[PDB]
Amino acid sequence: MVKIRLARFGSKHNPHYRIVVTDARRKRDGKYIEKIGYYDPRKTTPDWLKVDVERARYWLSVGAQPTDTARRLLRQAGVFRQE
Amino acid sequence: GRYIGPVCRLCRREGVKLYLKGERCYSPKCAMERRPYPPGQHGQKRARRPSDYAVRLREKQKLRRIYGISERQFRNLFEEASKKKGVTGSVFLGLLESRLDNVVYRLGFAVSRRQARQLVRHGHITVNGRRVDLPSYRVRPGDEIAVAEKSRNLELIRQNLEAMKGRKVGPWLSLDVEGMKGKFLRLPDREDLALPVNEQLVIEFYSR
Amino acid sequence: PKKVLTGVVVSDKMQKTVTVLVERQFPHPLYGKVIKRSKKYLAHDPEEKYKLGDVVEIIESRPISKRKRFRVLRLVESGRMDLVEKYLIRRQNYESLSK
Amino acid sequence: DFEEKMILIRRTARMQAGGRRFRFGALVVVGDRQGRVGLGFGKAPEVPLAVQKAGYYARRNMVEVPLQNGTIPHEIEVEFGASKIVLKPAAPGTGVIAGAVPRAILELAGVTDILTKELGSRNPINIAYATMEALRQLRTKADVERLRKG
Amino acid sequence: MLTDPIADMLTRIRNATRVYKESTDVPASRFKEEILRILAREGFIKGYERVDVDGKPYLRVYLKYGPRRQGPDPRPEQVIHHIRRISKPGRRVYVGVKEIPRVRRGLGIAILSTSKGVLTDREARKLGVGGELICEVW
Amino acid sequence: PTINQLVRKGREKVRKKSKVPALKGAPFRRGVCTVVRTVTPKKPNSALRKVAKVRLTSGYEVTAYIPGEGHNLQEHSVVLIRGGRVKDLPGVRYHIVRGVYDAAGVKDRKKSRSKYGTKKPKEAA
RNA sequence: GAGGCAGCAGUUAGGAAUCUUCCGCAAUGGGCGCAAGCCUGACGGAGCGACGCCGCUUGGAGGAAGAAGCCCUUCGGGGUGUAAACUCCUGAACCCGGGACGAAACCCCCGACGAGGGGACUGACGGUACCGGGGUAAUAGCGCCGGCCAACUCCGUGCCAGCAGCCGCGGUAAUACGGAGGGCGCGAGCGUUACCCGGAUUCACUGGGCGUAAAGGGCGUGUAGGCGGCCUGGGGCGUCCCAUGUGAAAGA
RNA sequence: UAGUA
RNA sequence: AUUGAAAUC
Ligand SMILES: [Mg+2]
Ligand SMILES: [Mg+2]
Ligand SMILES: [Mg+2]
Ligand SMILES: [Mg+2]
Ligand SMILES: [Mg+2]
Repeated sequence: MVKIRLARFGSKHNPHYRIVVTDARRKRDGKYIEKIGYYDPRKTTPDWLKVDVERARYWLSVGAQPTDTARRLLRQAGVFRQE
Repeated sequence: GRYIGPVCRLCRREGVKLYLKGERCYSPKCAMERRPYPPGQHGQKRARRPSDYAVRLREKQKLRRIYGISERQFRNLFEEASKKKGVTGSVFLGLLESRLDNVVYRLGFAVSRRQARQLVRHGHITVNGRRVDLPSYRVRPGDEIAVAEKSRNLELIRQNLEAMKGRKVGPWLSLDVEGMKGKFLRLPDREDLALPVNEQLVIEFYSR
Repeated sequence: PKKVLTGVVVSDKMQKTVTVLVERQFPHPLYGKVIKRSKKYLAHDPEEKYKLGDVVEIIESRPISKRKRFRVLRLVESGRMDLVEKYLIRRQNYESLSK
Repeated sequence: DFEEKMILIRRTARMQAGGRRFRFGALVVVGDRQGRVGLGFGKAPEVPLAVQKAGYYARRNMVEVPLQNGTIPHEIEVEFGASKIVLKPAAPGTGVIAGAVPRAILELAGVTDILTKELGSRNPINIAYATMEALRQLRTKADVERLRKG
Repeated sequence: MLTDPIADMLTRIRNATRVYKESTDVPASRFKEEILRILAREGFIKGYERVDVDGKPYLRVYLKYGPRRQGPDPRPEQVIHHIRRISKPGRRVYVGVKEIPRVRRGLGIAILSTSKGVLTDREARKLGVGGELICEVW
Repeated sequence: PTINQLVRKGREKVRKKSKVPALKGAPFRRGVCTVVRTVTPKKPNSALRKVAKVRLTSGYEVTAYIPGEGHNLQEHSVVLIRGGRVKDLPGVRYHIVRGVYDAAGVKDRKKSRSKYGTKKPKEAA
């Protein structure tokens, strides 16, 4: 099963995630198939969240379950919002 | 941490009065008035034709000793300036001149770089409102380097801000005297400072 | 694309199979000079149709044997017993290279 | 007048009947730091006349250094004996990067931006001489226009 | 047998010019003719012209020198200071437009054979091609 | 050589060898002393120069040099070795490190105290 | 019969040398479950090492034709030295008060188990970071001073004791040894040993050479191989040019 | 014979 | 003792 999900970058007490698609069986910070956004949980920047949403829809379309928190953030930038 | 020990004492040795002791190194002695020579048992002894190394060394000591900064810190700054776009010696003087602990002193909030450092560590100085206590901080252009509202009262801030009532300020800086705050307008050009030091010998000192 | 190599047949002393010498030339990684280098490939010949001195194209294939992995695609030209001879001496030269 | 620097002084020795007998060799450059340098190697019983003597010779021995903003027109290599000097143009900010010998000739000519390598035998005399020939031999667009014109 | 004609020529010119001769025969080829035009066009020589010598084609070459000169040794400066094979039969040198040499910050040639034909470096650069880097003159 | 030759033979890389088998590179090695002779040097020198033969944890048995003024070393002493030639003593390619194991520091040593291995004193200090 | 830490800790042994039998599943990720949840030494943190990189403290401004002591002294003087003393100033440490972001989902309620809306639970780090109040002049060491290489004088010692990267110092006047004073260089570091690239165009493609310096085979014949005159034509393998694909992220 | 110009 | 020594009384 392939996943949209969060990879930890940044540093210590400086979490920074990259919203990535990957094979579920890979380690967390290992090789991903595609970057599709990033996220700063401390919102220390005006732009602490961003998502290429045409691409998110793509993968969802070919079956890729997001983590639960991957999907929260996906929502905030309305990946799932219609009409 | 930084130098600490006898000083207007290379207001000797480097041969030229360095401004290190501030108000005294201005007034019959940066001892350079009373003793214009190298320290120790051999100070006034017959000079020796010195090496194109000894020359290059001295010069970089001189510059480094003016601003009070360490060799570790100095050497990096320089390295940074070689890899940087533009004629390298000036740039370095530029970056050297953009250090808080020295802009504070250029604005006369203190009389000495040594004294001006202590004001930065000890809190009494701000950068656009926010308080800043790193003497190494890179003031960029457009910043406002103020006194601490809670520190205006102090005898030393007043006495010093006072002697600046008349005084002029650097071309790349300004200074609202009664609002106890000033401004880094731009980074200076080699032309703007009159430093007792040929910068190209410094470049050359670090090319071996 | 399945690689197509062209060389010469230097052996048909094998059933449904031919040894095909293939040369190649290039700049030398450090010293500039264009050097030659060459390789025999065992190529499949189901109709024992090609023979000594044929210049033939050769193609990447689904493995026929241990070390057959190419098939004779077409004839380019017949004759070329010079190249064959050229080979064959280099081989017989090795005889007085021993101890 | 010019500014004049001593590269090198050495003591030599001939052997005579009971006892050795010294002598002093002096390499000196003079320059106005605007594309006129000269080299002199003068020798004598005592150092100062060697130095003074060197000075004199160096002014008899001057060169066209066609500067181009603290640097030089192009690259030259020169072999003088088994001494090779290579000279390369540099941008401002670079400096005079060479060993004592060619630095002091290049500085006093009025160069501030050059790249060099001392190659082969690095004997100062012969290196110095090579650098000069190297300078003596630089050209500019003007000179080659003139030459190739006819 | 004569292993490199182009080099022989490049050398006949080196040799003659160094005893300040006025002219030099070289046995004639088309590729030899070509290099000579670029040479002539950039004013390193005065020029060339075919001839026959003992039934057989040579290209006479008219060299060119500076003015007679001042002090001890009044020999002219030399218009061709440096001429030098690069590609050679024992080691061919080929370069693409991106790697074409700039002889002597500008003041120098690099004759250079391409599919657009024999060309100087700037010619070739502007035409955007590379090739067998024949030689260099300065 | 001709290029063809260079293509046939290549250039050969230069491989200079260790000046010091304290084996496994190892910046130091452990010894047990064996003999503590006194050695006369050479060339234009004379003095009675202090030495040890040392059985190594390398399996090596080698002559090393005791630097400093006086020492406390004998047939079973047990030392650290750092390597460092002497020069006056042919075949003496290593040094004993003063201040580790049963090798003493150096008493009343005031200047190069870090080498010689001697802690800071307490006179007017 | 049982067993297999090259999982995390940790024990031992070899070794110049390499850590806590730590807190937490709160975050991210993984597995099973419809879910609540259960498991995860993956992980997120804390602990120990100046092992590396960066930041910062050991004070700031006054302060004598210049104290004492210690070093030199042609006995007049010179040095340590504005350095201390001492005068005002600031206030690392430390005490008090307040005190985080990292966490909004899953889940429940409205809606339709969707979209969208609402709601609640949850912090190992931690009572830490950061803010405010109070407030003490409060750490300096290591290497070096014959040349290369920045820095010199007095004693001691006499081819001794010892130094030494290389050249080389020491035989009663030693800037080279050992101590002193002083000086130079770095500074919470400074030295040393080992290993790598460098300088070394000293394996030389860039970029070397062979009469006498290391180096022409004792001479031929010729095998393979390398190399190949002038002109024209075909092919387009070498070579050149344009598009396009690839060249993961991290790094630079 | 040793060190030493 | 002799030159700093080795040798030698
Ligand atoms: Mg020492
Ligand atoms: Mg090399
Ligand atoms: Mg012979
Ligand atoms: Mg033959
Ligand atoms: Mg001796």
